[PDB]
Amino acid sequence: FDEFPIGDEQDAGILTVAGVYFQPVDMEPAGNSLSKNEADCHMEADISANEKGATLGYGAGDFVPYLHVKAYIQKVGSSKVQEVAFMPMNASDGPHYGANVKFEEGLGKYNIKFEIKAPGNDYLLHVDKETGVTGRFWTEPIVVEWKDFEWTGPQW
Amino acid sequence: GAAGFDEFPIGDEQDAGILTVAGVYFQPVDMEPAGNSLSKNEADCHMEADISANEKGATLGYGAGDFVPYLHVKAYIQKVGSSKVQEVAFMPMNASDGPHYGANVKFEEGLGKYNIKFEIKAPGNDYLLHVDKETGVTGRFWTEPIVVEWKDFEWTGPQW
Ligand SMILES: [Cu+2]
Ligand SMILES: [Cu+2]
Ligand SMILES: [Fe+3]
Ligand SMILES: [Fe+3]
Repeated sequence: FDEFPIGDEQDAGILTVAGVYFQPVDMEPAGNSLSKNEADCHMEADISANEKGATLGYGAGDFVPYLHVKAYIQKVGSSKVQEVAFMPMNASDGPHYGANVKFEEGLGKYNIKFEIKAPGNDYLLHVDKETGVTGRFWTEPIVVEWKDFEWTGPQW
Repeated sequence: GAAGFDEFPIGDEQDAGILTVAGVYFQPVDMEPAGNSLSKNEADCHMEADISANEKGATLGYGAGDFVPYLHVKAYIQKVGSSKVQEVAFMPMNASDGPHYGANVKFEEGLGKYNIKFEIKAPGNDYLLHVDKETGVTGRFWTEPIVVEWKDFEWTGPQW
């Protein structure tokens, strides 16, 4: 299927973060986000480990699961910020974090932020010298932003 | 195996549905956060489920050989000829060889021949699938827990 980039890929710490969008989708189970006909698009964070990910045990290019991802969407010039939790899921092209999204201020230019929290107590690290890793997860969320995304309506 | 330390197989690697399941064990480890399993000095070994997608995994969007996250894994440890069952919840975690499900384990029944079962529950509400025709997948998660069994695992103490 056809994917449209929100911006250029961005590296942040051990992560490579891409944002794309395309037509809204049907999810099973439904999750938190709007149903397909209630939404403008599907939005996704493709989050993989870059070369620095080996400090935490990740292979380069691998998906990084158990993160907590949400998008902050703000029309440029506006005070209102829309927040959308993303969920981990598979499409036909593989795992990603995503949600169906309705742009609540309609057509126009937006600032799009992906807030990426580390796993927390869900996920452990081996830290012994024999089997463990010396990298560590980040305390405050990684925030990746694209500044002048133009929502121009259904391009599909 | 792991390029940076010594893993020992529990038995043959098995296929079950879209999953390729391998069981290994090695010296007990330190985890951060500590999680629910025993501390390094109190345990016999670390026990790990290596769960990846086989070729059938593409029906769910997985790439072949990719780690399968968000599963709920627990181990049932039963000495052959005994009625007592030890149950060990695994947690997701990273070692130097990457993500896996594991726990430190102390074999409560001592050295001997054990039946080892890994029961693997699907993600449920923790992982979604696209099911529309344009972007979605054709397969669905299993509803009944997958069970991978090794009937003659010999625990003979540390191998390290
Ligand atoms: Cu999605
Ligand atoms: Cu482990
Ligand atoms: Fe995608
Ligand atoms: Fe391993």
